Amino acid sequence: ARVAVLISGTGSNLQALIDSTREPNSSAQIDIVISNKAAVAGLDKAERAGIPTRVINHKLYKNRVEFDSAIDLVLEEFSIDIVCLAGFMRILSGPFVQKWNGKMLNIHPSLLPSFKGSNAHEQALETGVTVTGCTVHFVAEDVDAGQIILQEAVPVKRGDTVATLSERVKLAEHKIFPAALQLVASGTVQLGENGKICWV
Ligand SMILES: Nc1nc2sc(CCCc3ccc(C(=O)N[C@@H](CCC(=O)O)C(=O)O)s3)cc2c(=O)[nH]1
Ligand SMILES: NCC(=O)N[C@@H]1O[C@H](COP(=O)([O-])[O-])[C@@H](O)[C@H]1O
Ligand code: NA
Repeated sequence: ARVAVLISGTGSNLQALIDSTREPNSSAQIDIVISNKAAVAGLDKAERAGIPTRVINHKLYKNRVEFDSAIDLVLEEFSIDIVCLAGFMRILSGPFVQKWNGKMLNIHPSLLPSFKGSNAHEQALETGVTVTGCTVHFVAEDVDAGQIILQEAVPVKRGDTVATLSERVKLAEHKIFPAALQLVASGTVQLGENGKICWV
């Protein structure tokens, strides 16, 4: 499966995905890396990897659909099969999500359905859980409520902050995201006709 990875920042999940898709048995190949922000470090991790990069600045675009349409165009150009949102911090338009229904994965740093949205760690700390984690799911139209592919639990330690909790969670992210991609690329997992997640 040809895979595109969209980023907005450091790219540690990108780097974990790169590492795993270079494995002999990997059913995925990363063919393009797209970032909506320039001079972000994921772009360099990808350039060091030999992977093409494109920056699509969501500012030059009047509306969202014109912006996503810009991305779609690149996906088509690279004959992409699977889209991986790895720290991509834009919300995708309905038609874009519908078009890539069943083919777009997202990594979120909570145990969904807990702590949706952009500050999951702050929410987890504010709430006082002693267990959090991360979730790889299919992107559906309503955010962080598509079909769940993998989750891993991560303990919250006394005195944790966003810095230390997110450090510990990212170690889980870098495991279940490559695994989730491999499940979907190998055809072992798919969105079923019934909309829930289908194992094979
Ligand atoms: N349809 C759809 N689009 C998706 S995109 C992502 C990737 C998950 C990332 C995010 C989660 C919440 C965010 C948010 O509230 N974002 C603001 C802030 C903008 C910024 O620049 O930080 C905004 O974009 O307006 S972003 C997942 C999903 C999804 O499940 N369904
Ligand atoms: N709502 C989505 C979200 O919060 N995404 C989060 O951004 C980070 C990106 O790190 P990286 O750029 O080093 O992969 C990850 O921790 C991921 O869970
Ligand atoms: Na998310």
